[PDB]
Amino acid sequence: SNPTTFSVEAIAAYTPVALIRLLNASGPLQPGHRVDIADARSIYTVGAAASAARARANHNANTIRRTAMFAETDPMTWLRPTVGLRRTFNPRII
Amino acid sequence: SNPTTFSVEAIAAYTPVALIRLLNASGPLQPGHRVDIADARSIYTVGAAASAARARANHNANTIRRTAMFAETDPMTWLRPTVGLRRTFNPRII
Amino acid sequence: GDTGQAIPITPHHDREWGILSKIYYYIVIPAFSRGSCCTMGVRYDRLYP
Amino acid sequence: GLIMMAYQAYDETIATGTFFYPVPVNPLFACPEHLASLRGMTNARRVLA
Amino acid sequence: RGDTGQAIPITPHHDREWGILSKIYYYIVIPAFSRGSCCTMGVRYDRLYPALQAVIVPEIPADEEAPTTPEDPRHPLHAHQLVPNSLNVYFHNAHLTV
Repeated sequence: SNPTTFSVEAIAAYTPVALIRLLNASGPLQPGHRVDIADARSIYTVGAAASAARARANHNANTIRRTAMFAETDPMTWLRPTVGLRRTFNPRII
Repeated sequence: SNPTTFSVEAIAAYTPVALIRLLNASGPLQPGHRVDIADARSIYTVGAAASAARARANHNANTIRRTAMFAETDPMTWLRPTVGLRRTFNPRII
Repeated sequence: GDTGQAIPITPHHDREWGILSKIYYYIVIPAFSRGSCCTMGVRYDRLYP
Repeated sequence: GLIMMAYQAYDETIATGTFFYPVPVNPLFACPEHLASLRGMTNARRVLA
Repeated sequence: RGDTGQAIPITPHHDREWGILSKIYYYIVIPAFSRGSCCTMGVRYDRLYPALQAVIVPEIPADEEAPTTPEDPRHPLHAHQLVPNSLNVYFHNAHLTV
């Protein structure tokens, strides 16, 4: 978090990027300044995806561990089934 | 129950097998260890059958004992044969 | 399986995949579209973000 | 045993190696599609006969 | 209607009608307006005869009724008993209750 210090775009920027619902990209820019650019693009998304996967963090008091969905052994298989999911229910805990 | 002491699978294992909510078969195994194996499967049998045969105990506070299923003698039958149920009534004793 | 690195590639589906896919794409699609449908490639770099 | 019409094997909800096996048996049915049994070998039995 | 003994005895079970009409769709109905889908095999008997478990619900709740309609969380066919291992999440790939 500190210091990088905060993505202003600019081309610093920093890899995480631990925000969510960011009305920042647009937002003003305004526009991008005089630097090279190339990635930039990659370092943006590679962190943006994590900043939503980490943005979940919670909602896991409402999930639901995943399961095998599909599966494979499952080191026993010999006295007990192995099959998994298709996820067409709803996980919500109320 | 004690001591056998607890089925870890392993190939001990023990005949009943007097649990409910077994997150156990899997669970980890992980996998079955270095033993010959074969039964196992049947010692698993007569015990997993007990594992809910005994685990009934309750759910007779809602029943609904059986019926003669069908009828034939039926030690009287001379003024009184029968038929055993099919009881679509939704049985809960309430 | 394990995705791994040394494990070589295997078909996801058996050969009837090829036959059914070819029949579909080369008969049913042209029969309905009647030469209006077009085939294109995507811009993943502009889609995923 | 059992009988069965047509199902799904290129494949994404159900197993192998626990509770099923081929049979081609008792003659008046015609089943083109059980392409999926028993592996480690050549290319032999679906595009030679 | 049986009681113990050693061999209970020879005469026809059911006998000679139910034999020609039911097994009389074996000649009669399926693979040709079909164009032929029904495919038959014998078994070996283990993923229903040694393995089908898991034991987790609470009772059907205490001492009342049982209508139908499908909504929200407390239950067996509910994933509070459905991740994978029982019969339950197993069970709903499609759309229904228990």
